[PDB]
Amino acid sequence: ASATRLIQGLRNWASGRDLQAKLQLRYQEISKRTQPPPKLPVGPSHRLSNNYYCA
Amino acid sequence: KTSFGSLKDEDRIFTNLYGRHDWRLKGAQSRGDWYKTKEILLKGPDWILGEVKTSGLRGRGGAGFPTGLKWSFMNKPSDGRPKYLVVNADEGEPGTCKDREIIRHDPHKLVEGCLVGGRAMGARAAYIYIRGEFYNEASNLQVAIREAYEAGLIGKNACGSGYDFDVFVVRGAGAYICGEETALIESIEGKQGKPRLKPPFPADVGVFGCPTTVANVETVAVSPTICRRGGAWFASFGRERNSGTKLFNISGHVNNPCTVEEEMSVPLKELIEKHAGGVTGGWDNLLAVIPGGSSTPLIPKSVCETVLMDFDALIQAQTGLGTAAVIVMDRSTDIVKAIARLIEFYKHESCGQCTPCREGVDWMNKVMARFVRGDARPAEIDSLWEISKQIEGHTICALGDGAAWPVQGLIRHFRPELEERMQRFAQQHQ
Ligand SMILES: Cc1cc2nc3c(=O)[nH]c(=O)nc-3n(C[C@H](O)[C@H](O)[C@H](O)COP(=O)(O)O)c2cc1C
Ligand code: SF4
Repeated sequence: ASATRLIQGLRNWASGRDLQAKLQLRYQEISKRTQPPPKLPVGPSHRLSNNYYCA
Repeated sequence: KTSFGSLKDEDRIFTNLYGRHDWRLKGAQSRGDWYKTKEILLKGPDWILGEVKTSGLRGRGGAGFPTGLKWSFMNKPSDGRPKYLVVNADEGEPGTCKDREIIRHDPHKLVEGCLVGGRAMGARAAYIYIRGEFYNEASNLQVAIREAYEAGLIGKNACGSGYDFDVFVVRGAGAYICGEETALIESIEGKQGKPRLKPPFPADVGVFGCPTTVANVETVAVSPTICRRGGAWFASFGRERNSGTKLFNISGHVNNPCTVEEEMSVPLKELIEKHAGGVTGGWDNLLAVIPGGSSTPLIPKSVCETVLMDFDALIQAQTGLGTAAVIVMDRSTDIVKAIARLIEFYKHESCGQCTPCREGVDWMNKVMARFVRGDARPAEIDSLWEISKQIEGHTICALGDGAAWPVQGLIRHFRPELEERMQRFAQQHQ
């Protein structure tokens, strides 16, 4: 997405498609590599009552 | 008869309960005791067992087992080994201070009970396992037993019947678990007071390996009075299968705490408002009543309206009676702190033998120590219930049951008070 408009237009003509809307090279649109700390939920049997394992 | 209570003074078995009369033997024959004992001893064990089975006497120590069927397990011939009637006198039950009154004020009645009960099953000798903390009662009882030996009433040729019979007194050393019958048997033998497993029952193998009946002071001391006054007289009181009289111990937030004898099926409201002078602040100030000592689940003010203080009506009140100790708790009482202190009692008085009591009582006390402050979340209420339902019925004796039962009663009758306690913890500490 650094190509100038002449090469960009020639490339859109030779492909016959619209390429700058769907780029395969990734840019700032991706998630950030440093993520917030997660807090995952627990399973449904993490309960202090009615936790008899035979049931 | 359907109206019970208001027992007359002429039908009281326990004359000189308060200490206003002479407790010694010349004062004991002035109150009817040690009278016509030879004609009791010469009618055989079977007439005595029949007069106990006719009387409808049940257990007075915390069990409620019938007395005559209990003593009839020991009506078997010997095979070289003797038999022993041991009287449980430990009385570690919180609320219950009645056998202390029987030992301190009517000791000759207890010795006559030992003699007649040992005649009733062919026992060789008697052991009175008195509490170690009752040292004044122990010396009181030993002076009375000396006066019993120095008249020819017990010992060699007891009351002129050719039936040899000793009476011993063994003192405890400060263990509530020695109140239970098998741990009392283990405490006489000179070991750690850790309860035995049934079977073998004490009626087959009890103390020292001899057949032994451990019976409470109250259910022993009234049986010569049953044999003299009449079994139909003693079964004429109370409701059906709930006969007799009972020494009630009304303590706590009453105006006048008292040990007082009353007919078995007396209403609790009538008992408190007559013999104790009412709850502090009145009956409108009544929050809860621990009905029969520490091992019974408490009942709130709506249950204390109509309930009868015998075994079957408290079973219908989904609680127990036991030793009939009325611990009264008014509205000014922090109920959670009281039950947590009672669970602290049950962890400082528990012998530590098997795993469910040894772990669950300490773990319930930690949960109750968080519940008093409120340091929990409400989903730990029913979980604690399951903790009680993992103790109740999986132990050796009924101290695990007696420690699970107060927490069950507290939760089952005061759950929303615990929930508001923990939500106000949540708002004022976070
Ligand atoms: C934890 C526990 C403590 C007990 N403490 C006493 C006691 O202090 N005094 C007593 O007479 N019975 C006590 N008992 C009841 C005895 O096990 C037994 O029932 C009693 O010695 C004789 O029963 P009886 O009432 O038929 O005579 C206790 C039971 C348990 C489970
Ligand atoms: S449950 Fe408790 S009181 Fe009973 S034998 Fe075990 S340690 Fe003793």
